[PDB]
Amino acid sequence: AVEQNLYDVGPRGPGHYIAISGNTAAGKTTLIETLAGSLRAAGADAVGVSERVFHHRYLKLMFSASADFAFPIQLSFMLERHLLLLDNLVRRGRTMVMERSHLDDAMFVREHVASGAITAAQQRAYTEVSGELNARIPNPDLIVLMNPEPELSLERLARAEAEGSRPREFPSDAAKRAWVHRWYDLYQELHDDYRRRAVDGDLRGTELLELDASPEEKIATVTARARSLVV
Amino acid sequence: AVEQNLYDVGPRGPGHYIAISGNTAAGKTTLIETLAGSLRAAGADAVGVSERVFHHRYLKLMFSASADFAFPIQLSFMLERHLLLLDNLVRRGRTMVMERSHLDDAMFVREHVASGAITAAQQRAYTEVSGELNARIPNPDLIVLMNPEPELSLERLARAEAEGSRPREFPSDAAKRAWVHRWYDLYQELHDDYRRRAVDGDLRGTELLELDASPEEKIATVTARARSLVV
Ligand SMILES: Nc1ccn([C@@H]2S[C@@](O)(CO)[C@@H](O)[C@H]2O)c(=O)n1
Ligand SMILES: Nc1ccn([C@@H]2S[C@@](O)(CO)[C@@H](O)[C@H]2O)c(=O)n1
Repeated sequence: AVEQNLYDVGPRGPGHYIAISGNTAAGKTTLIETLAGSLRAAGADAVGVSERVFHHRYLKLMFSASADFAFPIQLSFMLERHLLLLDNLVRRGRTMVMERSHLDDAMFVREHVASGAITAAQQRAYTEVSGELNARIPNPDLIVLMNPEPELSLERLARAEAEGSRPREFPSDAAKRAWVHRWYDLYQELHDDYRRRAVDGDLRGTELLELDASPEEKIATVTARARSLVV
Repeated sequence: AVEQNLYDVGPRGPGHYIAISGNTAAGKTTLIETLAGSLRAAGADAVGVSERVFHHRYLKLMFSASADFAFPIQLSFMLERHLLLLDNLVRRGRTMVMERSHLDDAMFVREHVASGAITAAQQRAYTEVSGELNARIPNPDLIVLMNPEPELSLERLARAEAEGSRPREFPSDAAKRAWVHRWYDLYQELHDDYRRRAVDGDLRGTELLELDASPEEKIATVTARARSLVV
């Protein structure tokens, strides 16, 4: 994040905002970094921001001590993503390729409300702050719907945990599988919502990209649409 | 903070919570570290937490770009202090000597509301989240009222900035002096409030310590009262 100059408070409209949307529980770091690189090649000051940037040091406690930590850790995801966008995209006019946009955090609170880890009153408070924060951030310019199947997410996650490339964030194998499945199910509904909101809701000025196709064809399609934005 | 093991998510009622309250714009790091050391000497797992632990990387923008950054940076102070207390004090039962408690953050939002940097609607949202967060954190056990005069805060700050021991967080000398004076004035009112709330409000189970006396006498008085808590 220091190499990407994400946290520079020095002097400098907004830049461009590209976001993946889907249950990327094992991450899309290669895709967002390759995409940001292609935008740099075209002349943009572009950075690919993986969710790991927003992992609070207390992240594991959201899953092992959910009734206590899910609310404040969800506030953290929203707040840190907000600040990073407000500084890099809005204030400094940079081009952001995000693993997840500010529109998708509320779904993760909904999951914890349904399990009882976040109370209805906590959710109402979250929604009031989220409304004020999101009103200051532009909608993404290009949203790419990419929701992999849970079995694939879980195979990738299991290999990464076994090889030590990321910590075991969940308190049991079953809890890992359950959270990943709950997020997948919620993302199927959110993606149906996206198709409506892009046509008849608040995203009419945003390009919504859905993918057909090999992984090479998918990267090529996303890159072509993102490059339409580079000035 | 790594030496103090502040961010350990491993396995383990709450511990003890001692807080200074006042316009410590130049910091009370020596006092809180000496006090935490005295509690360690008596056998407590005690740590002194200065406000620098909660300085967001974007802190300077609260003062140079207040209309955009004061709201989310104030959310950050509240949230990070909340999480640190929820983990260290509540979950892990450690003894926390805080430069500032969770009860004092709202005053800093009030300052930005009065200047127009935070809107009334943003403040209402902040208050709703703050109420939910604070309901999960015990009141401090010992609160020490220490509000130095602004001229002293500013002399200390000027020397620290000139010697490079901390960054210049403010966009002009006048803005630094103005914020420090506004915080001092608000803290005089908050300290009047504290004297009422300790007797007839929500702090009746807390020891409120006010200081007469040399700096040596002040440290000795605070240390004696904090040591009454070490088991
Ligand atoms: N608002 C959010 C955003 C992301 N995530 C998790 S945290 C993670 O990146 C760990 O690798 C992955 O599990 C995401 O699903 C969340 O719980 N809440
Ligand atoms: N909720 C809060 C808590 C602390 N502070 C400032 S940040 C500081 O520590 C910089 O050294 C000092 O200026 C404090 O007064 C704030 O602006 N808002």
